[PDB]
Amino acid sequence: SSSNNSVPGAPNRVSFAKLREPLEVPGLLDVQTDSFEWLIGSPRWRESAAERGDVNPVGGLEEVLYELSPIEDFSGSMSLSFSDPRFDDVKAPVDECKDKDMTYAAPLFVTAEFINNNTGEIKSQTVFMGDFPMMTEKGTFIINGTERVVVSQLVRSPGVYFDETIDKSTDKTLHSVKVIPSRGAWLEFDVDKRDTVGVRIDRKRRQPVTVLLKALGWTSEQIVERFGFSEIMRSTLEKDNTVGTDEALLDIYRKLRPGEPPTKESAQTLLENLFFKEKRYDLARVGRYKVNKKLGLHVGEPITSSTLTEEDVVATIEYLVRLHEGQTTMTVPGGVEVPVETDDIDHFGNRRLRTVGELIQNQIRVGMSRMERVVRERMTTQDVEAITPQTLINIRPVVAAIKEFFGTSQLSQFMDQNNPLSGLTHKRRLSALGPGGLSRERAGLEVRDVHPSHYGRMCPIETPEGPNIGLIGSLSVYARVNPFGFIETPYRKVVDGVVSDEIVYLTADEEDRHVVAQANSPIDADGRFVEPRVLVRRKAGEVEYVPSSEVDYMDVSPRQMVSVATAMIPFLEHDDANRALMGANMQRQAVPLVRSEAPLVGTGMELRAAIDAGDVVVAEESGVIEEVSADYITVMHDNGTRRTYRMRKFARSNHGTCANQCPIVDAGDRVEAGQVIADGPCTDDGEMALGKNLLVAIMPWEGHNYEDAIILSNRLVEEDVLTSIHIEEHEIDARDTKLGAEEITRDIPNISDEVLADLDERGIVRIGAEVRDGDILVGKVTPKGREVRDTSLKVPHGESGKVIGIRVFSREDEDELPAGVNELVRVYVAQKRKISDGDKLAGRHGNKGVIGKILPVEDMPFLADGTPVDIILNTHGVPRRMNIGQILETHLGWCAHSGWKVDAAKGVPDWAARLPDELLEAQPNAIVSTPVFDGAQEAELQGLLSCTLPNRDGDVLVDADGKAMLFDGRSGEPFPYPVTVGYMYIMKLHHLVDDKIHARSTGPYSMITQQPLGGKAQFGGQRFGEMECWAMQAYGAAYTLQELLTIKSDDTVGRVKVYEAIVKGENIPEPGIPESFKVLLKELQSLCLNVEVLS
Amino acid sequence: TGGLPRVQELFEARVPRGKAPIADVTGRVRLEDGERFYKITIVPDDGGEEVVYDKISKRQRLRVFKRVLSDGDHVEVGQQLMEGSADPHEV
Amino acid sequence: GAMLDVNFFDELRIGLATAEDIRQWSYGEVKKPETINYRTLKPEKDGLFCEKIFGPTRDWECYCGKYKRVRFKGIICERCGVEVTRAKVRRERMGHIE
Amino acid sequence: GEFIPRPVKSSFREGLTVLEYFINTHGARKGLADTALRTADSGYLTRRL
Amino acid sequence: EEVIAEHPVLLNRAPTLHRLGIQAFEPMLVEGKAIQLHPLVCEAFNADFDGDQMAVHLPLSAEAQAEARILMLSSNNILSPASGRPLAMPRLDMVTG
Amino acid sequence: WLSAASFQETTRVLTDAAINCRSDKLNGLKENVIIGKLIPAGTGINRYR
Amino acid sequence: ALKRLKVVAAFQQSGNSPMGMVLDAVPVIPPELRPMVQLDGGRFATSDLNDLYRRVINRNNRLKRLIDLGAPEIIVNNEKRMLQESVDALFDNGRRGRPVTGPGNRPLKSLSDLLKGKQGRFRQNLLGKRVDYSGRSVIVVGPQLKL
DNA sequence: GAGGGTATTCGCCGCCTACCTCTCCTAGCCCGC
DNA sequence: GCGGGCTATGGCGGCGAATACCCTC
RNA sequence: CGGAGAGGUA
Ligand SMILES: [Mg+2]
Ligand SMILES: [Zn+2]
Repeated sequence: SSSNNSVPGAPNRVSFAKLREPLEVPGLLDVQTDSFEWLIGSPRWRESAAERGDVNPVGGLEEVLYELSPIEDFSGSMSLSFSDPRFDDVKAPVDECKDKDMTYAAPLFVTAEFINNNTGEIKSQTVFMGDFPMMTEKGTFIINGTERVVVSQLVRSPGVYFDETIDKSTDKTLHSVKVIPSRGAWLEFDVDKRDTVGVRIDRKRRQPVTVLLKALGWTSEQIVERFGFSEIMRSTLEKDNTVGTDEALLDIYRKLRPGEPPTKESAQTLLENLFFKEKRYDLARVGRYKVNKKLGLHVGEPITSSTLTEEDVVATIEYLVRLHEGQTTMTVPGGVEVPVETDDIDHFGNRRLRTVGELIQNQIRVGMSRMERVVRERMTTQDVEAITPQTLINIRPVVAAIKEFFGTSQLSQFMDQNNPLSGLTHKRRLSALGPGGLSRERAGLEVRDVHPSHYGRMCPIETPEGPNIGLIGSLSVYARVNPFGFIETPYRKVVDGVVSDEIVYLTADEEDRHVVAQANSPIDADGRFVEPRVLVRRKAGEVEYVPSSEVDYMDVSPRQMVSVATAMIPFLEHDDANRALMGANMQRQAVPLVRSEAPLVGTGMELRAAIDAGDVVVAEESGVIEEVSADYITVMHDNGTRRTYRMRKFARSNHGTCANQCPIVDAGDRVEAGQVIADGPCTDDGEMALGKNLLVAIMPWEGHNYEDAIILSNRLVEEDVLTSIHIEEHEIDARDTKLGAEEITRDIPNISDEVLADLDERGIVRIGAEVRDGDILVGKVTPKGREVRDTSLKVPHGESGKVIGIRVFSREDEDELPAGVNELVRVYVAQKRKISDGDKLAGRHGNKGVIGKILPVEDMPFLADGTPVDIILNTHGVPRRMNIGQILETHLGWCAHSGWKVDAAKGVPDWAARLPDELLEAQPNAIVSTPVFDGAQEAELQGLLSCTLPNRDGDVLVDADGKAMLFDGRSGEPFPYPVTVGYMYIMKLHHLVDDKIHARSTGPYSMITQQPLGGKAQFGGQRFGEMECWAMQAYGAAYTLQELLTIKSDDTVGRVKVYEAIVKGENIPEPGIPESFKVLLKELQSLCLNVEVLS
Repeated sequence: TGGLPRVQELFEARVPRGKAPIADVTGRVRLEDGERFYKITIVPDDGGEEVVYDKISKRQRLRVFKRVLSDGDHVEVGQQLMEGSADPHEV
Repeated sequence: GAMLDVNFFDELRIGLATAEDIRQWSYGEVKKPETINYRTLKPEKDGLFCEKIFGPTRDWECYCGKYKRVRFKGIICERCGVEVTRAKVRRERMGHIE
Repeated sequence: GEFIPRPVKSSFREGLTVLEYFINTHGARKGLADTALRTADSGYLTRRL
Repeated sequence: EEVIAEHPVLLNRAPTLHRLGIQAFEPMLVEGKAIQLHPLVCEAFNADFDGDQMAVHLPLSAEAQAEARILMLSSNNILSPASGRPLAMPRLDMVTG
Repeated sequence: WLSAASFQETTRVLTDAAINCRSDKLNGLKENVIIGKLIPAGTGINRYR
Repeated sequence: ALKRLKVVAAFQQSGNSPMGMVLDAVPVIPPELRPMVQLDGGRFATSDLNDLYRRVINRNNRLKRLIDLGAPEIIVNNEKRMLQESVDALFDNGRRGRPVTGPGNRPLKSLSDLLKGKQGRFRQNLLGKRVDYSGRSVIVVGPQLKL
């Protein structure tokens, strides 16, 4: 039909979609918001759980307090308990915290009650628990003014996990189990070779498991009773080198805490303490449910216990032995049977998602345990009848752990704000590498893979292209996280061959049990497939045909496995996985162009990808615009209320990119609730527009577009077709310091008058002055209590552009400044960067390249009608890389730009029978959409190329094949053969040449080793690596290598004399001794080794 | 191994992956076939004493040289009995 | 041999260093775990940065200031005890802890 | 490492279905990851040589 | 333009897997902000034009420039030291043409 | 001991060299690079310099 | 006996004595090779070396005072153990027991660490170098150039 | 038991180069003015 | 009462040496 | 400009 009906102001973007849409894409940021409002226990989460989890709605803070409280002494004569966590209004609004530097947080209060167990006296208080960082409406925590995103983490779900490794001597199964606890102690039970079953409690020596049972008091008769079928455990029983119970108890204590009297009593106490407690060992409800499901112990009773039990361990061992030998299921008493099978720790049922709520809860948990130890300590060193709740509670650990998490964690990541899509993709990332997760250096090749359980939960595309290949995924479009933490993906319950609605959100485990059906399958609108054989992921991700009676469930859309940035690639199924991955990772790098243009051939996941990203100002409630200006819309509601939306004009994103927002409504229009009322950085009428539509030719041209390079027309430079605005943020502060008196003054000591012209009376450059590199921005003096160094902030190396805004925070104005400062002046310099040679334009299909030449518009291949092509892409890049989707995009872009009219004079064409109406005729510049896996077929492209409208005169410049007859503007003669032309959507990546060019003759040098400094920031010099010395040695060039390593790097006298020699006419001096070698000699001596240089 | 790991264990001469035994003296072979092992015994055509390669896993395949290795087949002073890779030190 | 350096080298030698060699290397002893005074922002005395052990922190400038001119060169300060020379000496001299 | 017995039956011109594309990504990601790890290993081998 | 005339400049690309990863060319000023690399040395440097960067090094001593002009000049390095096959051979667009 | 120390296992090489009191004849390429003297190869051979 | 002879003959053949393994003095690296950076705001960052040197000096002074003032042999032995551990941490931190960790539970860079790994002196400052008269830009194809 | 011959286990070492951007670099507490 | 200084368990392979288990005198 | 962490380019 068209784009959609859900969005009121949706542009009329017709779609080539054949299949319908049983479900609408959920809120894309809903994962973070709905996992944090669970943490703070907002009413909305309570309502959400009411129609589902009404049995026990408890928040994260409430759960932490319930697990912690009560806190009682050894005698039990007193107690401390918490309850009803409470939040107040945020101290300042989001913009204020972002501007100043305040974190966006709200107070947290808890009702603490102290009860004395020998007087009945109860003292209650409301204790302030610190300022709790809050989440904005998007999913971002503002920390120290900077905007951060807490990335979800794919940890391993705690619980029992078997496997079937193969030995080298026995060459049998060596089934090993590890009861992986949350904050617990590992109690592995391997099947060690030679038909021996053993334990490896914690990481200590491997005592047998019959020893563990003897420590449990189990009789050998009871063991061999419940272990009778097991020959291996019987062997480990009679062959155990241990008898009684005290022997085993003492044996465990020998390793638990060596160097202490291993009394039987202490062994019993520790045996109970390590595993069967709930204050040193907590499987957590997520782990407990997993264990119960795996062993089928308690199917009915609700989960109200997070500590192991004797039944758990004995069932673990029984399952282990039954897995050994060769069983198919087990029937442990008091529980339903469960199949015997190993565990794949890659399967998404065996690895869960620590959303932001879970991570913040865990850090609060460790802070609260630190406070609990302090309160227990102070519970015995203060006299009774003087203790009150407020005198025992020290908040410091909690407020410290919260800051520790939000400042110094791998998951609290600086948000990516290159373009509206980068942030939205950051907020929906599944990073498998955090504290408690895999390590990048250590992670192998079995984790860095695509699992068949990733279908519809993690995108098999859109992965980092470097060392993070596979450790950082992206959450699929329709996926959501269940209360435990596992991910679920919508399906469409098909019943008796009828593809019925009532979508059910299946998880990975239950997904395995049933048989899922592909939504692209031909449902005939009558609840019955056309052909009986439809491919389905059988059990272990085995695609196979099957009869309609076997099929259990169905996908929601042909577009469910892909993520939000991979769903914006048109003709995705025509690209190879590598190039689609490159394109998905590139759509997150396109810079916001000064003007935006939505694709002619987009997919459809661009209006929602912008209204769910939070950069388009969606109207809160329906109403009529009253006054619309560049800086404020004022919706006059249908109830007399006015809600003015303020537009953030020319702001700075996390990556120096402009954040323009402009209204797209008139003063008389009527808007509806949910309508886009203003554009954003990369947006056109509410849809993502990360690039521009350019006329492209696919010919090789004089070698300038050689080996992935690009040739651009000069029109893209003169017309600002690709002209991005960037803004840089320069800051400087005047610290109080011990000496005192630091002041931002205008008069610069030992300075010229002309250079001081720009600075205003205060000493700050006047806004609107083009501060070129080297110019003064803020004259700052350093009163080293005249002892005043003119350490003035200047336009850094490689900066330019006008000064658009100054922000100064004064102590005299009672501002929230850091400790020991008076002023925190800050400046913004903005610069418009046109596209030049070296910038890295790239389409959506992975066809990246760097502009090799910008030809003048005169000498460009021009069509028969004189229109010069805007860009030329080499032919040799397409067929090799298996990204033909770009060619189809080019053809459909030409069709959309030209407009068409299928002539149904006598019956519709055969190739257009299933083409939707409103697509049989399109006016010029008609934006279309081809959904990612259900779009324009090849025959339809052929037809729409066969019928297109003339341009101005009755001349069709592009024939049926799609190739035009171009004229070489450089020589004049027409090219001998027709050339493929069309309109392709390409994006200017944030890899401009202006940030990469860099050179050094001399400058700052390192301090410890006197080598030059590193980095383009402080001048710095490129590193002559170890393997660039091997090349020079292989060349035999000795003098060049010697000079490079001595008189250019760390021969200070050599360096200065070389400079003097070059500036004068004298020959280049001889080298000396590397300062690095002397540093090494001193360090070797410092170790305690009399290194000496004999003669 | 048949790639970069093979090159690494070659230049490091570690102990390949499967140390396929190699002949030590010329003469006929009296191989017997079992499970998880063989009995590749080489008669000392030189006139000394027989060579023994018995418990070496039968899962490892034999090698074809000049004729597939078999009982009665003649093996030279350094002909390899199994197939795959040989330990650089023993050769 | 060869003292500091100068490219006539051959046979760079290493070996275990005896306490006598260690005490010969050091130009003093460090017996106070201090680094620098905050108020004056100058090195402490007998610390890990003592100018009397490692050398001047400024070119031809004693700790007390009795000498700050080039002509005064090589004289050990009578008052503060730091040797007057170029600041680069702080890269070479070592201390030892008894 | 074993072959999928389906197999992929549509070229990149006709456009792969959802399952075919998924099972193709299966093998593509392994290639990318092994490329990264093998360049890491080859650097060390070259240094030792 | 007079100063840089006939002064070799060693262009380096990382990783410098083999000897020809460092080669010395003759610098020519070009309008822009990107080093212009002759298409034939791409195979030697293993360098394409999808965003790759390269380091530039300038030898100073008369000895150093002699190495850069004789030992390391690109035109003198046409054969691969590994096998002796030519590396400044036409490829891609040149082969098609 | 300098080349071996710079290659790998610096602590083991340095301690065993210290025990054995090994003297390093600076005759290699890596060592002449470390001390910043002409490498005994190519245009560093006594014949050519 | 062969493994032991490998170490015994080393001391036998040469004039060096095995008494160099036991230290009576400990050398202090020059300050400029272990400097402190005075960032604006009094944010003086002390290299990991200075912290360990301070630990050793503190314990040495403690043990010196305890011996000078007299103390039971048990306390003096405990202090000598702590001094031994401090010196062991200074030379090679984390080799024995729990590494001496500083702010935010990170082990400290001992003297042994300045000479090890890809970050150590040997493979960072000696083999590879940083050089002036050097620059870096993006490359584009120039087809009008000559080889 | 000593002793030796075999295994068995744990500690250590190693894991491409080059470059760009960003954010944090302590916390608790005890003594002094 | 507030400021400043002083102290405090998802890597993996190779390899060697520091050490369990069993026959012999 | 020293350390730790994160992201990214080839
Ligand atoms: Mg490239
Ligand atoms: Zn003085």
